[PDB]
Amino acid sequence: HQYYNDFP
Amino acid sequence: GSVKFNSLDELVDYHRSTSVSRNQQIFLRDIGGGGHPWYKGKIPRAKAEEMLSKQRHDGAFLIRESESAPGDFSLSVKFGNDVQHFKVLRDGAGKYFLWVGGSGGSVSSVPTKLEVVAATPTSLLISWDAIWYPYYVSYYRITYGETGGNSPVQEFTVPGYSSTATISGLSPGVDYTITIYAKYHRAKYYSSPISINYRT
Repeated sequence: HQYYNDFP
Repeated sequence: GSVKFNSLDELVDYHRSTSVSRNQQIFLRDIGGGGHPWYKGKIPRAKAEEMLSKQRHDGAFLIRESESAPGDFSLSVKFGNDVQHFKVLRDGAGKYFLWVGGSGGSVSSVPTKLEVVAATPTSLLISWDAIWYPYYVSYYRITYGETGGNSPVQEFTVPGYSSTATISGLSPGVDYTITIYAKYHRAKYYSSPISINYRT
């Protein structure tokens, strides 16, 4: 569920 | 912003010759028969790391349907050591892309201007310019204390969507060192600092 290009 | 594609095919084609990484030079490359080169439909994330564990070459990739976000797509990519997962962003018209915005023409994550906008003898209004992917900063840490000795420097954090801050309760006549640290999502470390001096 966590991605390298996520936002804050 | 900024570069946007009308389809997954077009996003894929662009990132064969433009890096998917903001820091490294990582290009999308086909997994090593007669099937689609890279789309794998509704397939899980553990599984995607199974299909990419066996690739030694940087840029090995598939695009799957997203687990945690149904209807969205995810892009899985090998980065030397680890398998990295990208979310495929959509804009208002439903165009596709990976990164909101862009670098500054800048090569560093250190804020570039740091300036005092206005000042009274007991307070500061300061401003700064983050040009390197500003949408990706989770927060800034602002520190300030007397230049030289002695006591604890004061600190606070302002959210990443902010470009200014207000420092208050200062003594007239004192020289302050004012410093700002950028904390990108999700770098392990704060970026290195940029500071300024000002005397109240």
